[PDB]
Amino acid sequence: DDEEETYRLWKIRKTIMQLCHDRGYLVTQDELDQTLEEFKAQFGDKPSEGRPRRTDLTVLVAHNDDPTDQMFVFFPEEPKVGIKTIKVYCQRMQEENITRALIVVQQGMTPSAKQSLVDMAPKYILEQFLQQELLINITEHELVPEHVVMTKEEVTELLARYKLRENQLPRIQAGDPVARYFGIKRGQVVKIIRPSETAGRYITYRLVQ
Amino acid sequence: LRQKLLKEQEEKRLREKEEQKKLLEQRAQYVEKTKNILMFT
Repeated sequence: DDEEETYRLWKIRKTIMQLCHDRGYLVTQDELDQTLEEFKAQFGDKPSEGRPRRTDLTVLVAHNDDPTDQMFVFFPEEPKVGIKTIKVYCQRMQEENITRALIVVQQGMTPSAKQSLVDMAPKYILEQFLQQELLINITEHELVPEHVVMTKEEVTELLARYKLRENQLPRIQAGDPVARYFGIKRGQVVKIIRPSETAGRYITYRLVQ
Repeated sequence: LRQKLLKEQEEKRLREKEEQKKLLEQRAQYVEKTKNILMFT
């Protein structure tokens, strides 16, 4: 059972590349759509006790406007990762000058380390994802419309145009897969562009709460 | 019109090829830096 795990890690890496391209971090077209064979040749086809093991396949990227804020990901070897197996990663964070990263766990994370991710959050705004969660770019689905993250200067223009307050908008909770996909804090509004069957196109605005 | 269209297409080809090469070189420099700080983690 190594073809399936290789295919699975290939789709994970591909979805992470589309994740980092949609989020804004600079990634090239070569990594954006590679086939299975570039992955197999460049990591080594043997996920069980072989060359494409975890941790030294993990991606680090940089944002497009400046190469100062940087985004790791980390794919842990453990099925259920823990505090002692994330403080290593947080040590790599504080070792660098970087701020934040992803953790794509294999099985469900332990609750204590989830509370840990909560506690050093204002220092390091890092988050997790799941393996089963990341075998599909759910943005590509037909039900999901186009989400765009608004800049604060545009949010001010929005609230000034319609003359309304920040709590009167329709809203979205921080835990749903799209806002967790882009990765956004509360107090941050999101354009949704969707096709209308009555009049063409329609834009709306969900505020993260 | 033929001359104008050929000039425009050659200009767009050169511009896109140049931009892709520059982005590849930026990514390559950052690939060296992330290799240095990634191999240890």
